[PDB]
Amino acid sequence: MNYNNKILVSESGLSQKHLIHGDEELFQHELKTIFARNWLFLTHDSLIPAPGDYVTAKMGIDEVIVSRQNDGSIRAFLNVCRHRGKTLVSVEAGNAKGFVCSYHGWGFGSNGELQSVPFEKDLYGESLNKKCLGLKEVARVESFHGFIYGCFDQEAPPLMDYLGDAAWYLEPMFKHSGGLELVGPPGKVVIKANWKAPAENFVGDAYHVGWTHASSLRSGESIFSSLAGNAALPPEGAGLQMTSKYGSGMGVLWDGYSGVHSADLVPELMAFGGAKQERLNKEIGDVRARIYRSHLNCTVFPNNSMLTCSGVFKVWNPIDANTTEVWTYAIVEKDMPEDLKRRLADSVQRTFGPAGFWESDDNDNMETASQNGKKYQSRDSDLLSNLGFGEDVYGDAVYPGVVGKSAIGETSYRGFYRAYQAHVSSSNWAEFEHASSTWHTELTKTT
Amino acid sequence: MNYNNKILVSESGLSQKHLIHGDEELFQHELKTIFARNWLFLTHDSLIPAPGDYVTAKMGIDEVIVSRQNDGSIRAFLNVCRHRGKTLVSVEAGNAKGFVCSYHGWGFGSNGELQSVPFEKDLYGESLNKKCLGLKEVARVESFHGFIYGCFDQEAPPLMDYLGDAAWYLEPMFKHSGGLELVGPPGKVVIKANWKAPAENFVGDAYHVGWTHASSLRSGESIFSSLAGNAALPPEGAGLQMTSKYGSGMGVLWDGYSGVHSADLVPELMAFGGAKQERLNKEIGDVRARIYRSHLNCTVFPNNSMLTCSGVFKVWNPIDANTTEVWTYAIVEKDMPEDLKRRLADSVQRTFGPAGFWESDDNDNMETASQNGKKYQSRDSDLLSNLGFGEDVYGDAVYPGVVGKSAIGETSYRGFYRAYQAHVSSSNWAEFEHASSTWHTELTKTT
Amino acid sequence: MNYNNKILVSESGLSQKHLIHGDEELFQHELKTIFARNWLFLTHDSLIPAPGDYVTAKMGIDEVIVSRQNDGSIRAFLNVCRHRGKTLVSVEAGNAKGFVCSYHGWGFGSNGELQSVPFEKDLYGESLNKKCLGLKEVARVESFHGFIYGCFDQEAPPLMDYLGDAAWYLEPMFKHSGGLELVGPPGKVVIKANWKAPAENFVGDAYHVGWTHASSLRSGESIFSSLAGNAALPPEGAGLQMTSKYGSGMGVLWDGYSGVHSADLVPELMAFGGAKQERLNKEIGDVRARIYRSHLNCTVFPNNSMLTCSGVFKVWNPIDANTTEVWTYAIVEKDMPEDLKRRLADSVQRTFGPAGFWESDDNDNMETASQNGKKYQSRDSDLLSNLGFGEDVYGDAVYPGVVGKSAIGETSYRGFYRAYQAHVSSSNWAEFEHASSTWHTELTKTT
Amino acid sequence: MINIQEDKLVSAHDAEEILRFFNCHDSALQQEATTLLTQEAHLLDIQAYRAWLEHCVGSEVQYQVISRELRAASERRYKLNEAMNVYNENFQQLKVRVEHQLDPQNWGNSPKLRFTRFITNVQAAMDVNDKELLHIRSNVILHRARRGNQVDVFYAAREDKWKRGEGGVRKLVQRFVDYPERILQTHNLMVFL
Amino acid sequence: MINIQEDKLVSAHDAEEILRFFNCHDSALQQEATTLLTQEAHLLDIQAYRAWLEHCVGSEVQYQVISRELRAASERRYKLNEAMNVYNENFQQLKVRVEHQLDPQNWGNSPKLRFTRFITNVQAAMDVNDKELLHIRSNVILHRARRGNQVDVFYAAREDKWKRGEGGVRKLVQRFVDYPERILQTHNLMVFL
Amino acid sequence: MINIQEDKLVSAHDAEEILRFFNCHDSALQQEATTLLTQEAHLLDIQAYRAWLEHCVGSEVQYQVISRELRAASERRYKLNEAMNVYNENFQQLKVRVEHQLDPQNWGNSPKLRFTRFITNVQAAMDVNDKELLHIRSNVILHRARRGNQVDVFYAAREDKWKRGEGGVRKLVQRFVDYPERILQTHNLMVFL
Ligand SMILES: c1ccc2[nH]ccc2c1
Ligand SMILES: c1ccc2[nH]ccc2c1
Ligand SMILES: c1ccc2[nH]ccc2c1
Ligand code: FES
Ligand code: FES
Ligand code: FES
Ligand SMILES: [Fe+3]
Ligand SMILES: [Fe+3]
Ligand SMILES: [Fe+3]
Repeated sequence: MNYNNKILVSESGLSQKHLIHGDEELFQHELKTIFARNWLFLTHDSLIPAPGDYVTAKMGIDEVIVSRQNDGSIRAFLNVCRHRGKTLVSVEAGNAKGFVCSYHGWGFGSNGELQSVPFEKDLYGESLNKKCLGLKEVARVESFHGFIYGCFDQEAPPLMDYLGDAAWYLEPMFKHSGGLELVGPPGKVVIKANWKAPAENFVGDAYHVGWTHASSLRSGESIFSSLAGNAALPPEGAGLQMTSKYGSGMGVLWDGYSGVHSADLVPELMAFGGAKQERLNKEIGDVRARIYRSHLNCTVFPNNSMLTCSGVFKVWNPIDANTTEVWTYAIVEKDMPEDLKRRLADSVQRTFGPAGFWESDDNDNMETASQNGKKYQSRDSDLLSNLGFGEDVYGDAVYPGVVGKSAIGETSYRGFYRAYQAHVSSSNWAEFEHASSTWHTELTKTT
Repeated sequence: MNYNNKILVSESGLSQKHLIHGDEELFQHELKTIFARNWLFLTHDSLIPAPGDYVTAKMGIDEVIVSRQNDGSIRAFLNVCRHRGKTLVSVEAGNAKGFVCSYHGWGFGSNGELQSVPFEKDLYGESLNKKCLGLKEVARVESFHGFIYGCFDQEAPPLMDYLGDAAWYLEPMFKHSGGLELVGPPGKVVIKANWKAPAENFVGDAYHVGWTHASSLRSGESIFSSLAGNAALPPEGAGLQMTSKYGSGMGVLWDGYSGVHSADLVPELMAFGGAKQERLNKEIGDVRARIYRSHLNCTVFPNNSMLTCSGVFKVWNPIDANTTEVWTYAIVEKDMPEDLKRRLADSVQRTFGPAGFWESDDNDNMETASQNGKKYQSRDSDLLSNLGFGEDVYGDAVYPGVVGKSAIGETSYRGFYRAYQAHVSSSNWAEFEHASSTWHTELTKTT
Repeated sequence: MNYNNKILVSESGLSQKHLIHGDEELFQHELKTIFARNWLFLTHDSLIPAPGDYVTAKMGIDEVIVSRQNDGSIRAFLNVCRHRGKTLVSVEAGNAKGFVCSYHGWGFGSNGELQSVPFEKDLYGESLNKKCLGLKEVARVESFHGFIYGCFDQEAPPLMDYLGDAAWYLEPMFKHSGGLELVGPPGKVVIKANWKAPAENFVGDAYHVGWTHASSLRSGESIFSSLAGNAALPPEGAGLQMTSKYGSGMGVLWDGYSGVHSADLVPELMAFGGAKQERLNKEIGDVRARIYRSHLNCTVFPNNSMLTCSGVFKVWNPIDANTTEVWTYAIVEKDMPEDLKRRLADSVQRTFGPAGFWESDDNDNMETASQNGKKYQSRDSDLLSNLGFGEDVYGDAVYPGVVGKSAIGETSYRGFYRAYQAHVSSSNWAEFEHASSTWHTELTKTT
Repeated sequence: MINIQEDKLVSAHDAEEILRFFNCHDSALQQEATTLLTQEAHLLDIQAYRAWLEHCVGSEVQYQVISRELRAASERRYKLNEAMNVYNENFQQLKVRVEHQLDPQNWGNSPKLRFTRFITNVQAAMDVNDKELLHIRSNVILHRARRGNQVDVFYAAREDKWKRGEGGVRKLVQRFVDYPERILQTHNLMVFL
Repeated sequence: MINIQEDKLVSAHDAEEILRFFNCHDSALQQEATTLLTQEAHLLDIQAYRAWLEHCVGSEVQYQVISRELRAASERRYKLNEAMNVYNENFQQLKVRVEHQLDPQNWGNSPKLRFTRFITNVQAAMDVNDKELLHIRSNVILHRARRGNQVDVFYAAREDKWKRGEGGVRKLVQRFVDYPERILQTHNLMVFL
Repeated sequence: MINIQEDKLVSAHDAEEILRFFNCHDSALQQEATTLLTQEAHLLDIQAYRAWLEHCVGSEVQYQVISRELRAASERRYKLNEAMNVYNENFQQLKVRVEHQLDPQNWGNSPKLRFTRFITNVQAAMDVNDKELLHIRSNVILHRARRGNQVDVFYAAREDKWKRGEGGVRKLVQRFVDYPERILQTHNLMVFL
């Protein structure tokens, strides 16, 4: 396939070829144009707070070691020995001053440097240029309020710029709340779906909630429960949708601070969020203080998703076109009482973790939609994302980005796939920029 | 590989490159030129007799819903939602007026039409053109005496024409007997063989019976049992072989009405078939009345096979070059007493079903022959199908098609592979026709 | 990838692209340019000593029958029926005058000839040219002191010439000791590594022993045990490394006759080897008599490895880029007492067989190094094999081949990969020869 | 205990079998049933099929394994054949299958197959009406290995009736299995569950 | 017996559990525990989830399955959360999960799933302090099949505490499982181990 | 019962073992053997390898696992070595393997492996000649998980001899396993069956 010319995503992001969820050649091409190019979630300060702390993470199909340096910075390196290529670190987290390879014993520092080679003097003499043999380093590592992202491409925009208009919506909870912590370790499960299926669902699919999650809404005892079995549609301006230049987007469900949590947490959460909102009104204004305690379903392009307030944090780690390894953490506000933090983390896993009953409702939807992308008569068929098209706006006085002022729609799918087409048809960041010089006009056409 | 030029099957169908059973690129090419082009078995009237009855079936690697319409016709549709591509129906059979998608709740009628969209007015307003959003429909659906076939290609010949000369042989049992019913549900098993291996074996391999099935013949207590371990060769004109323009073919074993059934059914069957034959003599003549109660091993190109009289009915559903999902039903004559129908169906499964002891004898033959097609030194080797070449005739006064007047030979392999080459090297039905304008001359050369 | 031009291995074999352990297209290309071209281990005289004895073996991904002929020679044939391609022989060893196919009963002799066809006269008449239907024969089969190798390419050098300079080192143990026997049956295990990972480790990796095998050295009770955890480095000239034109190479560890065997065998072995060495001094000279009782870790290119003295004999049978089927036999000196032979064979399996505790230490190293070759950021990275470069010699007065006069280094990796590049970039043996006309100069550069 | 109007996922058949074991527990009977099944499994594992027929199988046996078509949980109109019989054998039919296994021209049996059976969750209860009959439920994991790298694992629950027989030789008069996998991924179901 | 300073790979928790069963063996108790677990597994296998809650689960239950992060065997500095809870349920939380299973709009339950559980290695010991409580250890292989060709097999050891209850109806008051696979390859862990 | 001239697929060895268990059944012995094997499996599962050696393994032990070459069922001429020993260990050799497992430089043991064993089909019979010896047969499913996504499952039948020992501490004097899979698909067989 010629990705310079092939229309995988139609103008304005209105539809996508179904093969995108199943084609292995495209998956390989995404490794280059999506995963090697864009910002990918690694870890949180809370998981590697002290010098020497490290974790392993995936970046696309590659594995990296993410390490807290002595000076307080974080550096990340491919988890691959520079000698004969053995995987250096076989654990998920720890604290160490360096990493020794189990094959020939080469020792690398937490800073990636080749620090020792067994019997170096006797064997290599002075011939080994250890300075040129440091671990392959992730070019860019940046933080968004403690959430650490990496990018293999030194030409990428800064992380804050890459978040674009989505950052404004995240800041009330990520910054003004006093900050969040990530509670590990994550759940880890493999699903037989393409990574884009859950990423698109979290970035902008409120339509599925009432029907897909009918059983979880009814038995679950949660605040959004009136939607079970499409018994009811959300109110007036019960929410909105947004998307951004670099593909990140989210839904906003006003005031839904207890999120997916069962009735056993609803009163406590609604009290806590409302109390903080009252303080935030004076600091960031009423609209942003309300956004803080509003449920955001968002995807940070390409493959990191979250539900704020519910506290669900996901990484959709790609394995092949129909295999994804799902990592699930909980996010909690740092100033919540410890006991509430613990209960909230368990509730996140209860609902969206490996035995998450809500997450279970989505399995078949994501796996069959993905696998159908391999079937001959469906490869060239069109997945539709036109709901709300011609009603989105750009440049609103209050809510930034391309915004659909309704709780349910497909605005965010269109922005995600727009950005996706622009990357898959581009060889570098400059070309992506050229292809995106009118990103918001393309998304608001007909309005 | 250039399939316009590559000789996969030699002139007259005398040999085939072994890679045809193992090459994945060719398998993908068959999805287009074999499975998307030709008539594929779906179901029987007996399985969906009433309005609203439906089943799911495979057509190649695609899955379809096959539904009895209110007007008594049958329509079939891809089992894929027109919104985001989720599999619509997760069961094998049922009765319903429509199908609702578990993702966002879109509801399609049994006629494929998009009939409802949750909250359509509030969400889409009048923007949704539901008339253009019906399920993707199988272009052609036709019946042969109750046996329902589908074809994705609107340019295909009518099913009766596609059966060509094979139809004459099937009609005594399929039509003149009063009709057949298919007894479901089928057995379903995956084998590690190419779909062509069992299809070629059923279309024209009587040679293997005595040797491959030695143990089943000896322990089985059946009418063809004198062949065990090649202890004996069939008589004079104990049978014949035939093939046709579009690839269908069969063997005929005169008078073998009890087929593979153990001695526990032999007397009852031989009595029943002989009694009906006596009535048929006056209606269709002695030769065709005898064909009715003669054992036919036939493949309806590409991947539907059967043993009449034994009552075995198979679909070799392709999964990849070395994986096939085998569906096994029983066929019974509608006017047989119910208790005989039940015993016959159990006997079909006993011998050729998931624990079929005869079918078990063929496993290793079909799986290793297929897997050997991937091995480097065998890819370009030649599978032989020359037995009987130069003794086949065209246009006989009594038995139509290209016919080998002997019970054991490879006439039907040659016709199957001829048709196969013509399709794989053609882009459409017109080209297949051009490539087949001398089909019978090619098959009878040297005679 | 264009293998005429792609630099997979840098000049002098100093580095290799990591993708060589993971690329499936290259694996397919190796089937042609490595496995179909070179000498591959089949069996030993000791396993098929009498007329009619046979075994099955792999040659690349193909399977062959290796049979002792009535005249005492050995012939090998593809294990594939010439009719419809079924696997002929389903066992690993036996004695027979021929092989009958379980599909249609064709019978082939131990000499490969098609000897019988069921009902030939009645079915084929005189039309079957059985003389042209013998099993596909392995073009070349030769013996090195009882060890039988096959080659599909009739243009290959004789086996002795192919061993090149490595033969000199093997002869003391393979010839002058009175000869070896192979003790079967082999252990058989699948590992998720590329075949080159264990082949490179056995051809010239002494560096890993102390670190990788730390636990086996310490608990094992063996002669090389002072190396555990890199507690100590071998002495002066404790050994050397060598490599050859056609890729075979080995390490030599002076006097290490008990090898990996635990202390329970050390005294008996050291006595036996020393006694034979004393006799050999007069026959082949002191240096070669010492080589006889010195531990050789060698790979006979491409995929046969051994540890002499330890008695480990391996075949790394390729399945795909990250799958190898490991066959492990024991080699013993024919004149050792029977009870010692038995204990030695058990010890070989104890240490390097399916539950070999030493072999277990290498698993993760070989599997992760291989699998990392598929990871996007590592495909184009460079595996290093520069240890000892610029200190190797050609044409030494005592030790032939390209030789590194030190126990630990990467001389043999460089010769193995040199030969590998030359084959992968060549279409035939003549081109390999042209590409190898300065093989030793390339390897000794900078010295 | 079970009320299938409340326990919505439970079939009437399954609820009837719960009732049979939850009442009247006889520890000695449970142990006897365990022994009996362990010995049967040993005979099958070593491929002593004639001995299994002679020592373990009653003349009146029905040996049945069904494959049930996948239907909607809410289905109430479609009433056609719900299942097919992978096995539905009387003694003579079992004997035919045993002769097929033992025939020296059963090419698929060379090299010799390897079977290993794991029997668990044994429950036993006497029939209320026929005092010659014992109801035994058990689950089985059956591992079949052949030809180097072929491995198939089967999983099932078995509902058996065994008769006392004579001389303490208990014999199977009914085995019923509703096979849990609709599409088999074991090449065939040519094994005695 | 166990000394974890010598048996370097053994955790303190695991050594404590060995000690509890190796001392004071009561064969009758072992058999009672086997019966109890077999009946529990039967109720779960037929998806009688309400009956399981009513007959087998105590009001004070803690039903916990953890996933432990992979750490170096020699790790001694990193002290953050070692595990997460796949399950950590009280009775009400179990009831929510049971209602979710029984809801007619639980689309993933149509067609009906098939479960088969294999319980082995049963050990039982009375609690030293609370004579209402029995410690039962057992291992379980759980096979889940659905939708034609989906098959997931789970493997685990269970550390349970069961209370005597009333009328001989023993009820689970704690189940603890440390799930052995860190990355699940069964689509989810939506099964009651 | 078994006649191997009639039961054509049965080996002489296998027929001899049937005979040993079908005669003289002692229910108490079966239960004792079950307890013993369950405790052994628990020690192995928690990787208490030193405790296993000390508490469960006799000084005179032969611990043997063979891999038999695939030969034609009709083969009668080829008489070379039929099998090889994956294990054939005396006590000292087992001790070497245990030290290898416990060594802190056994890099493959970090992160810590997880083992779960399922022992079934237990049969026991006293030796006819040596009254210190008990013959115990059992089958085992062994699940080994490591490093996130590596899972290997082993299946085997075990033919053991255990001696009474002293103080009621029974010890293994012989374990024999004929491994059913000829080509292993578990990376290695580095587990104690
Ligand atoms: C609430 C709203 C939108 C959502 N997208 C995915 C889960 C989810 C929950
Ligand atoms: C009888 C005759 C021909 C046949 N082809 C396949 C099965 C079969 C049975
Ligand atoms: C000793 C020396 C070199 C070696 N290479 C592989 C095993 C081995 C043992
Ligand atoms: S591969 Fe890491 S030190 Fe050699
Ligand atoms: S995918 Fe079917 S309604 Fe959305
Ligand atoms: S395939 Fe061997 S005789 Fe036909
Ligand atoms: Fe959802
Ligand atoms: Fe057949
Ligand atoms: Fe090694």
